[PDB]
Amino acid sequence: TPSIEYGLLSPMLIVFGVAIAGVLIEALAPRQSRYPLQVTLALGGLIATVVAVVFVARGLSGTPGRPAVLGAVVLDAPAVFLQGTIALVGILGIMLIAERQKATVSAGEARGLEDFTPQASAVAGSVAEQLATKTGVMQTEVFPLTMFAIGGMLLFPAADDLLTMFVALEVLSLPLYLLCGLARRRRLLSQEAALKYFLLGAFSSAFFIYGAAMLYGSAGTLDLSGIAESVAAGSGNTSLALLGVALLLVGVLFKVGAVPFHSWIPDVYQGAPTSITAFMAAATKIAAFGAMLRIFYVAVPALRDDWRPVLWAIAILTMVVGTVTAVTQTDVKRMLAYSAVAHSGFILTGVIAANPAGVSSTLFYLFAYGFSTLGAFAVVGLIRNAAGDEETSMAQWAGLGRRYPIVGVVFSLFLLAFAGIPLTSGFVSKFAVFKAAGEGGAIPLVIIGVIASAVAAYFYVRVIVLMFFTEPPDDAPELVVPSGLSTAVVTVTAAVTFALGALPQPLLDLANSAETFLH
Amino acid sequence: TVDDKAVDGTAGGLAALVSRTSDALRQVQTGFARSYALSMLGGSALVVAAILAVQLW
Amino acid sequence: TFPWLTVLWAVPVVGAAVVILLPAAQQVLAKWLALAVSVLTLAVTAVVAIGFDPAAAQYQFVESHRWIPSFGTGYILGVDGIALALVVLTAVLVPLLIIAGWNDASRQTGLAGRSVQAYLALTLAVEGMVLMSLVALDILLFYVFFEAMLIPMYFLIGGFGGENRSRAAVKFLLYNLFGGLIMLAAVIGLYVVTAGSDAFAAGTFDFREIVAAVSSGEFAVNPAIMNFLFLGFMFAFAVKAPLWPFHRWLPDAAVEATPASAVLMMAVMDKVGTFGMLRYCLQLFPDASTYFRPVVITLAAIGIVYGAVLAIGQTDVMRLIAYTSISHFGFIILGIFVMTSQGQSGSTLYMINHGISTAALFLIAGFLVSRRGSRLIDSYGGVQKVAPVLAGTFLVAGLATLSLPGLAPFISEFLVLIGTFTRYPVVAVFAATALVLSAVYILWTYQRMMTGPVRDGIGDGDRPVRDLVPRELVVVAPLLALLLVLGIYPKPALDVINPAVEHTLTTIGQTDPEPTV
Amino acid sequence: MNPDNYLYLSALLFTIGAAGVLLRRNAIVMFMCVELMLNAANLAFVNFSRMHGQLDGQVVAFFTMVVAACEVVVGLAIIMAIFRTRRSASVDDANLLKH
Amino acid sequence: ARTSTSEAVVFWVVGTVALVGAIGVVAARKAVYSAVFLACTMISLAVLYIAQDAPFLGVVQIVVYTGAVMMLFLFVLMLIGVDLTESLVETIKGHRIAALIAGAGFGILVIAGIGNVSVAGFSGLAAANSGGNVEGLAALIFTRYLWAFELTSALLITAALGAMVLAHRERFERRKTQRELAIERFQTGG
Repeated sequence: TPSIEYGLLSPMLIVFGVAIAGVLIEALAPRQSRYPLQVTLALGGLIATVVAVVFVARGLSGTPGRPAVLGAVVLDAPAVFLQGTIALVGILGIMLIAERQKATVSAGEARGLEDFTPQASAVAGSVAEQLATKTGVMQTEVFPLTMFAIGGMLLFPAADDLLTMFVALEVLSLPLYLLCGLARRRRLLSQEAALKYFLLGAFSSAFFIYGAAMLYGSAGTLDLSGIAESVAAGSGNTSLALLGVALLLVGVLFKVGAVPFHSWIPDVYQGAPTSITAFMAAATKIAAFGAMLRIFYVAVPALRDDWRPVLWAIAILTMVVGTVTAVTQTDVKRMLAYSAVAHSGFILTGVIAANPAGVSSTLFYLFAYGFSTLGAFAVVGLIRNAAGDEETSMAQWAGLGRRYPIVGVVFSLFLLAFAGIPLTSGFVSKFAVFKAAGEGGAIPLVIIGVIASAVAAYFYVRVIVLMFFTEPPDDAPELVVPSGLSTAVVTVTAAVTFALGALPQPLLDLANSAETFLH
Repeated sequence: TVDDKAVDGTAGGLAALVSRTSDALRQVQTGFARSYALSMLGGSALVVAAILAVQLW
Repeated sequence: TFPWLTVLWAVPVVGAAVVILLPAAQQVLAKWLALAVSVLTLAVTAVVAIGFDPAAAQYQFVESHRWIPSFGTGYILGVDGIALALVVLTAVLVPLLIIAGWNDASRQTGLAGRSVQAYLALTLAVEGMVLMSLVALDILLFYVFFEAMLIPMYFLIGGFGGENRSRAAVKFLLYNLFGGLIMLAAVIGLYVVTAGSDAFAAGTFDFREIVAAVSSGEFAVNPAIMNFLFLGFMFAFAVKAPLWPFHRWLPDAAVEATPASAVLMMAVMDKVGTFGMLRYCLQLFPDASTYFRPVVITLAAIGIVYGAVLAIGQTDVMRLIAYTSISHFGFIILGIFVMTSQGQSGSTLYMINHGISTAALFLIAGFLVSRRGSRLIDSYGGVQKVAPVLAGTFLVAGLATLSLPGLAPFISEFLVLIGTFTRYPVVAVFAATALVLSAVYILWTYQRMMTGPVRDGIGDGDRPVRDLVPRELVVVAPLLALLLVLGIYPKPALDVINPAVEHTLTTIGQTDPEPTV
Repeated sequence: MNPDNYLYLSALLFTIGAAGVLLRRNAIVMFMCVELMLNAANLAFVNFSRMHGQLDGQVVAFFTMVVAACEVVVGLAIIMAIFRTRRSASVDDANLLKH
Repeated sequence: ARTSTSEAVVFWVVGTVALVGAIGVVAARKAVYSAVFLACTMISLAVLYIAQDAPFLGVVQIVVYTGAVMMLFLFVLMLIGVDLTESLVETIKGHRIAALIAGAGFGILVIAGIGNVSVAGFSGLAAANSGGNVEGLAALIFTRYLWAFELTSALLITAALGAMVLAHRERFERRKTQRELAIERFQTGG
C-alpha cells in the first residue's frame, strides 16, 4: 500500500477539512448560527494549521524535508516556511473578511464592513439587494471558499509534481475568481474585476498546463526532482524543456504580476473586495513565488544559463513599468496594486539570484511584504466616503492623517515599508533580495531596482504628503472601526512591519535555515 | 538663471520625463480584458527569449 | 563599561516616543520633557567627550554586538575625533533648536492636538538618528540610520513650515532618498566584493575590519569596482551634504521649513553627509578617492563660489542663508578631499563652526521673519533702531559666517584654504574669492534690512519688530559664546580633531606635502 | 506519419484557442476557446505519454479535463452575475476599471 | 519514428476536422455555430486520443465534453441569443491585427521550440496498456496522484459554491407561483 505521511500533510489536511466542514455548515446549519460557526470554524482551523506547521517544522529539524504522498508533495524547509507564512496571512485575511457592520439600530449587520454584498446573485441596486441588506442576510459561503483558496495556496509551494502544482493553481484560482465579484459596494466594478481575473487566469493556467506538458515531454516525468535529473543528465530534449519552462513561467508570472502579465492586478485589486484584495495581494503572491522558487531552484536549476536572461528582461520591466505607472496614479487602491507589481519585480530579482541566499532573501521578502500589503489594504478598507463607499480617491485623502493621526501613522509606516526605507521591514527585505542578486552576479538588477525604488518613493511619499501636509477637504472621508477584528489585524500587521525592520534577525535565521530545497 | 533653469532644470526634466512615461504606460491599461490577454500572449516574447538564449543571444 | 554610545543615541529616540505618547493636554509639559531629554543627551555627550582620550586608540567607547550576522552587519558603535566633534555639535544644538522652536508648532491644528508633541518627537528622533549615524562603525548600520533620518525630517518639513511645505518636503526627501538608494547600490556592491575576497570570512560591513584590510593591501579590489562604489557613496553624500550642483533641494526645504527644523537640517543633519565622505569615502576607497580628487575638488570650489554668488542674488533672507550654507559645505568638502592634515582638520572644525554659525544666523533671521510676515530682504529697513539686540546678534552671526578671525569659522576656513594651497593653489585662490563674496552677501543684506530709515510697519503698525525676547536670547547667547570661544581658543577642538585626522591620513597613505624651502 | 504531428496540431489548437480569447468578445466563446487551449494541452500530454511508454500523461490530461470543467463552471457563474446586472455577456462591456 | 499508415490517415482526417472546428469556434459569427464546432473539435480530439492508445481518455472526452458543450449551447441561448449573428468587427482599434500577429508568432515559436522530438525515440505504449489501460490509469491515479485526485473534489466544491453564490437567486427574487399569481387581489381576473 502507498505510505501516506499524514503528519507532514497536517496543515494542508487541516485546512481542507475545515473548508469541507464550513461547506457542511453552509449546508445543514441554521442561518442565524452560520456566521458564528464559520468564522469560529475558520479562524480556529487556521490556528490549528499554524500549530501543525510548527510541529512539522520541528519534525523537519532532522531530515532535510521528505516527500509525503509518493512524491507529488514535498515539505522541506522552504515549503514549511511558506506554508506558515500563508497560514498567518490567511488568519489575518479571514479576520478582515469576518468584519461586520460597525453598528446600527437594526440587528441586520451583514458582514458588510467586509465588502461583501448580502446576495451576490442579486442585481446591483435592485430591490432584492436592498431587501437582503435590510434583512441583514450574509453569504457565509465566503469562508469556505477562502479556506479552499488558502488550501490550494498552502499546496502551491509544496507541490513537488507538475500535475499537483497545476491542480493547486486551479484550486487557489477558482475561489479567488469567485471572491473578486462579491464586493458590497461598487458592485459593477467588482463584477468586472471578477470577470477580468477569471479570463486572464484561465488564459494563464492554459499556458501553465501547456508548459507542464512540454516539460513532461522533455523529461518524461512530472516530479520536479525527476525533471531536474533529466535535464541535468541531458537525457531530455532540451528544447521542449526550455519551451515548457517558458510557458510555465508565463503562468507563475501572471500569478505574481510581471509587467507582460501585470495588467490584471490593478483592475482586480481596485474592483475586488478590500478584504479579499488584501488577502489576495499578500498570500497569492507568497504562494506563486514559492512555486516559482521550487521550479527554478529544484526543477530546472541546470538551465540557469538559458532562463536567467529572460527573467532579467522581466524583472527589469517589472521594476520599471510597475513603478513608473504608479507615479501618475490617482487612486490609492490602484497605486497599491501597481506597487504590488513593482514588488513582484523586486522579488523576482532575488529569485534570479539562483543561490541559497536568493531563497532565503525571497522567503523573508515574501513574509514581510505580504504582511505590509495586508496591513495597507486593511487600512485602505477603513477610509469610507460619506456614502459609505471606500474613499479610494487619493485627492480625498488630503489631511486624512491630521484627522486620524494613529491610522495615518500606521499607513505611512506601511508606505515607507513599501518604499523600502530603513528601520522598516521593507528595507531589510529589499536589501536581502538585492544582496542575493548581487552575490549571484546580477548587480545590474541591483542598480536598476535601486533606480526603480527611487522612482517609486515618489508615489509612496505623495500619499503621506496628502495625508499629513495637506489641509482636509470639506467632504473628507471618515474612519469606520468597524470591529475589534479589523483593529487587531491592522495593529498586528503594523507591529510585524516595524519589528521586522528594527529587529529582523528573528525570522531571518528561519529564512536562512530554509535556504535549501529537497532537491 | 543657471540655478533656476539649468541645475533645477535637469531635475525638472527628469521628473517631466517620468510623468510623461507614466502617462504613456497608464494609457496601456486600456481596461479591456482582451487587450490584457494580448499583452499576456506577448509571452511569445518570453518563449523566443528562452529559445534564443540557446541560439547565441 | 556602561554602553555610553548606545545610551547616547537611544535617549533621544526613547524621549521622542514618550513625548509623542503624552496626552494632548500636556503641551507645555511635553515641551519641557523634550528639552529635558535633549539636555540629558547633551550630558551623555559631555561625559563621552570628557572620558575621550585623544591620545588613545582611534576609536573609543567601542560597543560591539551581533545585530544581523546574516547580512554581515553588526551593532558596532565607536567614536573618534571626527565623530566626537559632530556628536558634540548635534548634542549642543538640539536643545537650543528646541527652545528656539518652542512655539513653532503652536499654530498647527488637527492631528488630535499632538502638534507640539509631534514636532518635539520628530526633532528628538532626528537627533537620535543623527547621533547613531555619527557613532556607527558599521557601513550597513550607518547607511540604515543615514537613510532613516530622512523621514522624520521629511515629516518635520511637510508638517509645519510654510505654504509650499509639501513641495519642499517632497524635493528634500526625493533628492536625499535617490542619493541614499544610489548608496545602497554601492553598499551591496561592497558586500559582494568583500564576500568575493579571502580577506574576510564572508561578506562584511564592519568598518574597522574593512578599513584595515584595504590599508594593509590584503583586500585588493579591481580599481574600476572601487571607483564605482566610491562614486555611489559620493553621490549619496553629495546630495546629503549639498555639494554643487546637487544642492538645488536645500534652498526650498530651508525656506519652507520652520527655522529650527531648517537649522537641524543644515547645521546638524547635512553635516552627516560630509562626515560620511570624510570617513567612508576616504578610508574605504583611498585609491578611488585619490583618483577622483581633482573632480570633486573642482565641484566643491565651484559650489563655494556659486553658492556665494546666488546668496548675493537672492531676494529672500532665508534662501540667502541657505545658499550661504551651501557655499560653506563647499568649503567643508574642499577641505576634506584635499587630503591634508591642515585641510581635513580645518574641514572638521568648519563642520562645527558652520553648524553653530548657521544655527545662530538662521535662527536670528527666523526670529526677524516671525516678527514681520515676509521673508523679503527689501521688506525690512532700519531694524537696528527698533531692535538693537536683534540687529546686533544678526551682525555677529553674519560676521561669523563671514569668517572673521575673532569668530570660530575663520580659523576653520583659513585652515581649509591653507590645506588647499599645499596641493591645489589655483583652487585655493578660487575659494578664497569667497572671502570677498561672503562680505558682500552678508553686509549688503545687513545694510538692506538693519540700516536706513525705519520702514513702514517695522517700528509701528500691527506687527512691529519687537526686540528679541528672553527665550530668543537664551537661544542666541550660547551660540555666540561658542563662536567667540572657538575663534579665540580653537585648540580644545583641534586637540580632539588632529589625532583622528592624522589616523585618517595615516590610513589612506597621505601626508601633508613638505615645504619647498 | 511522424508522431510529432500530434504535438504540432496541439500547438495549432492552443494557438487558435489563444487567438480566440483575443478576438471574440462573447464570454461564452471565450470559455470555448479556453477549453480548446486546455484540450490542446491534453493532446500534448497524451502524445508525450505515448512517447515515453507510460500513462502519466493520460492521467494529467484527465485532471486537466476536470480543471477545465470547473473553470468553465466558475466562469459561467461569473457571467451569469454580470449578465443579470448588465444584460450583456460581452467582455468589452466590463471596461470600467482602466488606466 | 513512424506511425501506422492507417493511424496516419486517421490523424490527418480527424485533425483536419479538429483544426477546422477550432477555426470555426474562433470565427463562427453565430455562437451556436461556435458551440457546434467546439463539439466537433472535442470529438475529433477524443478520436485522436483513442488512436494514441488512450481509449478511456478518448471515451471520457466524448462523454464529458458532449455534456459540457451542450450546457454551453444552453448558456449561449440564455445569454447571447438563439440565432444572433455577432459582427466580429474589431471594437478595439488595431487590436485584431495585433492579436493575429501575436497568435501567429506564438504558434510559430512554439512549433520551432518543439522541433523534432520523436526522432529521439518513441516507446510503444503497449507495455503500459498491457494489463488494461483503465487499470493502469487507476493504479497511477490512486497511488501516484491520489493527492490531485482528492483535490479535484475541492475544485468541484468551489465550482458548486461559486455557482450557488453568484447565480442562485434567493427568496427575495423567487418568481411568484401560479398559485401566488392566481390570488393577487383577484390575480388576472378582475
